[PDB]
Amino acid sequence: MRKEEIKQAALTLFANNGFEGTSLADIAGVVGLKKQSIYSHFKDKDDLFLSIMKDAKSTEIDYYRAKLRDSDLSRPDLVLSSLLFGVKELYDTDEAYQFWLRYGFYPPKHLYEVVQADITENVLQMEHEFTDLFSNWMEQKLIPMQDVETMKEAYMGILDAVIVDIVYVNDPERTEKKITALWQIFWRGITLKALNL
Amino acid sequence: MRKEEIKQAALTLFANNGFEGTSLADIAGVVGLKKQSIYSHFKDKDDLFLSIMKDAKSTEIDYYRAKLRDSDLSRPDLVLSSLLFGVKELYDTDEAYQFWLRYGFYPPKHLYEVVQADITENVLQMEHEFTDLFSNWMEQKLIPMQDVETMKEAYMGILDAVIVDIVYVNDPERTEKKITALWQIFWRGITLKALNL
Repeated sequence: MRKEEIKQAALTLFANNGFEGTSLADIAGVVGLKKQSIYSHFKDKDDLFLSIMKDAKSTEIDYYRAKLRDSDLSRPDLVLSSLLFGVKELYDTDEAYQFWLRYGFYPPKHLYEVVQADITENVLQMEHEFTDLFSNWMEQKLIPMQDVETMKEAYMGILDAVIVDIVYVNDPERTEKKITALWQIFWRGITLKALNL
Repeated sequence: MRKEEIKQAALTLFANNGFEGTSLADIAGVVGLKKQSIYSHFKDKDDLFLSIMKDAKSTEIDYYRAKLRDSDLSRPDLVLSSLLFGVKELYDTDEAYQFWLRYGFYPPKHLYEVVQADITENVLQMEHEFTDLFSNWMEQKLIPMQDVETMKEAYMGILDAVIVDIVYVNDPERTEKKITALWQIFWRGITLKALNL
């Protein structure tokens, strides 16, 4: 559809040229239209940007949910390490996720509150998913009993460190080393064991 | 002096209003001057911005060095936790550090390379400081002998997670909780009684 062609053209231009650098005339020209036709489908440039942000929001949370629900939940070490490396692979391959992570670090100022609500909605969903999963793993005696909130806060903090690296550092070697080190120390801290035996 | 009065006024305005939001006429008006006086001391607005950035670079590395050299080095847990909580306290109380952290996440595009060089220089200095300090603590038997690069990567990663929280979350209770959780799991992972023997 034309609406989705407009969103795809805007996504590319926004992700590569920034918000202020991207005009509706630019977007319309990519799809072969005039500016007036974009208003047939979106209220203004803010609405177009926020419509793409809403799609990208779903991209992120659907990915986390697949990683935390569709994997082998008897292996917490694989589940949680796979999600850390996974966000790196999703950033490499999904243009909407790139858009999401990059604009999370610098949203248009007049849209900050709406973008913040999108991010917050996903963080709360992640917090609930981690809290329930970590509790189940402790009851199953797969990891030592310990404060669930601490484990969730530390894991989401390590996710933040990985996300900063992927967005600001263009070096897959430096990123792989950083994720591996964070994972190794985190998992030692959670399991209070140096290796499973 | 007038030059340091101009830099102080520009520091505040840049840190609170952004690069484009801040004009030389704005800066001059704060100090009771006209624009011509700013060019008596700076080549242009970029030069003024980068001069503040160079001062802020020194603010950061001097603080890290004080926390890692002037504390009780027989207590690694106090030294490293004090630096994690400390960056938060420095951001709350030092305008140059606020400027440094905020513009690190979004530098003026045409000044990206020079700002990146400032940040990179400090990161390399921190890497060397941690590598030497961590090795010394292991030789002194204050923490278990283990891979130093892993410990350095993990600690600098948790510093990154804390800095994201400090800049993007304006809730001191949430930030305190995040730092505490990251520190507790990191320290458990580093100090594992299973690492020994």
